[PDB]
Amino acid sequence: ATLICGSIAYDNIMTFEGRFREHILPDQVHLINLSFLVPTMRREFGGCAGNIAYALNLLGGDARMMGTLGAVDAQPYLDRMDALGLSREYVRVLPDTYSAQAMITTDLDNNQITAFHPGAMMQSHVNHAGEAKDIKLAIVGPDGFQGMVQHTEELAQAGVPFIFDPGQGLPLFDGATLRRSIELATYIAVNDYEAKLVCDKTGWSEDEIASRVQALIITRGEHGATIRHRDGTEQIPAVRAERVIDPTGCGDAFRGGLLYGIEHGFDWATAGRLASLMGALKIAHQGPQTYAPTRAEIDARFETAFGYRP
Amino acid sequence: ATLICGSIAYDNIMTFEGRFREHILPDQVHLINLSFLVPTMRREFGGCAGNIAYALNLLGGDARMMGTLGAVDAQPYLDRMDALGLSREYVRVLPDTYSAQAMITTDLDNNQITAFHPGAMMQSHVNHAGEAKDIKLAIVGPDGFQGMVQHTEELAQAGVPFIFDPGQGLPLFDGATLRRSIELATYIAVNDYEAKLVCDKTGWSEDEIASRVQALIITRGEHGATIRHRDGTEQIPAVRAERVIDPTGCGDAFRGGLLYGIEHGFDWATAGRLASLMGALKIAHQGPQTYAPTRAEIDARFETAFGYRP
Ligand SMILES: Nc1ncnc2c1ncn2[C@@H]1O[C@H](COP(=O)(O)O)[C@@H](O)[C@H]1O
Ligand SMILES: Nc1ncnc2c1ncn2[C@@H]1O[C@H](COP(=O)(O)O)[C@@H](O)[C@H]1O
Ligand SMILES: Nc1ncnc2c1ncn2[C@@H]1O[C@H](COP(=O)(O)O)[C@@H](O)[C@H]1O
Ligand SMILES: Nc1ncnc2c1ncn2[C@@H]1O[C@H](COP(=O)(O)O)[C@@H](O)[C@H]1O
Ligand SMILES: [Mg+2]
Ligand SMILES: [Mg+2]
Ligand SMILES: [Mg+2]
Repeated sequence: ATLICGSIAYDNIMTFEGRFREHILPDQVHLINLSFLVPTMRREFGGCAGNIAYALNLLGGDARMMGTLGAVDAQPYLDRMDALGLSREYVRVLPDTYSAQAMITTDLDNNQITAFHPGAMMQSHVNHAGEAKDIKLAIVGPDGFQGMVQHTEELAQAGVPFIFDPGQGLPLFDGATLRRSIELATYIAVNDYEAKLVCDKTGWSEDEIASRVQALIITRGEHGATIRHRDGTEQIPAVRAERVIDPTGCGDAFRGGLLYGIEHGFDWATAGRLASLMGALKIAHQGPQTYAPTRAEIDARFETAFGYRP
Repeated sequence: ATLICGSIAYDNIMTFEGRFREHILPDQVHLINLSFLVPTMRREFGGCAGNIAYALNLLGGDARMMGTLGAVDAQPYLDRMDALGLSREYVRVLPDTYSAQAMITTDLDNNQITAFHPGAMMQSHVNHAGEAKDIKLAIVGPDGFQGMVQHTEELAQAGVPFIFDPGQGLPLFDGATLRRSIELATYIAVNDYEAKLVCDKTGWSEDEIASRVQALIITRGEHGATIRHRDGTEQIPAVRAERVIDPTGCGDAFRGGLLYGIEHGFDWATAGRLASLMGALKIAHQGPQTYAPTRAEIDARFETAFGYRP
């Protein structure tokens, strides 16, 4: 039983089939102008807690989402949760407010620029992580600020180890509130851009961050991930992608892997290789939760890549 | 009379209250992550022909829109065209189709990253600029590719001087078709990022392009603009904006200025100055056509900025 704290949201995703990096011109006053053709809209199921629970559930883990929806557009997400066998124990639905929505425009480098309507996520703190029953592991992901803070406080007071993924909630934090949460965290899992943002805001070095947690994990897209102890660092490979369609959700799939790895007491290598696999399988499909491998399929792909079953 | 060829669209603009240039980290695998709070939506009147005609009309010029709207949602745009006094004679409405709609993610530097669902714009070639009566000046702006090429061809054979502003539709062109259109154009106006993209694609230098046209106009956001014209070069100052809310549509406001000036026989310095003023006026509001200065105020602001009346 793994408590999954984070946004539950509707995503509207616009993926440039290319890399923003190729189209930056520093020398101009206009740094980048792009206009790319896209077909009909399709609203996706997303949010950080949503994505992480999905990935964990794909692996055959027990995933308890803790987060907030709004009653006006809740049902299609609640029904999906029901159809998938995801518990709504800590999924709170608030009468007469809208659920979070993310307008995400991105490229194949996962440079997500999101216009975010927090909606019901502004109330995330109505859930109390401490109250959760028989939790073995948790993750605290991007969410309402008061929610993120509270979740870290209650889980550390409960001695429930958690991964802390501030991700897209970093702007809500300051030096003092980011340091506090990182002090309460068992693991920190960020992408390399977020690590630098964290380094800046905390005024801490990576060395100083790694000293305070059990593991510092930094994902770097197609270049894999780093799993840092204070006594060692595993270099995690990227599983070469069948094809690259949409990286939106890759962070969250990877954390699906991590959470499974940790709760089963995998070695750090195997934990990260499994996380990295989830990352590679997602990127081949449009949206955070459009991939749907079977666990036998995940298992087969893992043994092909690495020569053993997880 | 002035023919304005280009898109008619509804704009959904997500302006970062900031500048992307400040959040880029090149030394990282992920160049930029952002996730910024937005108010709820507001479907704006937009599209390049829609924007240009609007600006010209505010100036009391005669603006004939040539574009294609979708019958499913064309009425609101058409009714407002009515309200504003904009002729609908070449605004062709395609039965059972959607109007073009843009999702524009931007910043205060006008770094537009746009996902564009063209719909009825894909049919823009149904309009034949050769058939437009009593036109003495034209502009061919971003539109469906067949439509853009056609206008360029048909205007040149009709002997209508025109500004070619290919802007967002550059990816549709190749070296040959772009060199063809510049050859047919009397004037070119683009932003500075576009100017370098045109150079790259045509293989022509900026000196070589200016040789083939009566004027090459290069806009530079807050830096103003340049007008290269055979027998001289003007460096148009920016009119310091009241406030900088949304630059989306600034290019198109500017082109309205230019088109009014050319038709009314201003010199390049004065026409570029009214161009600069129209963009300064627009930037003080959200969206491309929100701004509604009277001719009196345009007259007042011009003199305040420049010390005379054109
Ligand atoms: N400011 C935010 N707070 C919470 N969640 C967000 C925010 N911005 C985007 N998201 C969610 O972030 C998810 C993508 O994260 P990732 O899995 O790291 O690619 C999407 O499913 C969005 O719903
Ligand atoms: N282009 C890619 N190819 C293979 N795996 C990827 C790619 N992008 C992301 N991933 C996987 O997903 C993880 C998270 O991606 P990111 O959030 O973009 O750092 C990475 O560390 C990889 O394991
Ligand atoms: N690919 C495209 N084709 C035609 N028009 C576009 C495209 N992308 C954006 N636009 C329009 O361009 C306008 C903004 O251009 P600008 O006036 O140069 O800032 C908006 O009103 C959009 O509707
Ligand atoms: N921040 C700004 N302040 C004042 N004027 C501006 C600003 N941005 C754009 N303009 C005007 O609008 C024109 C077109 O802008 P752009 O399409 O960004 O090159 C510029 O040449 C300026 O004259
Ligand atoms: Mg992430
Ligand atoms: Mg010529
Ligand atoms: Mg433009």
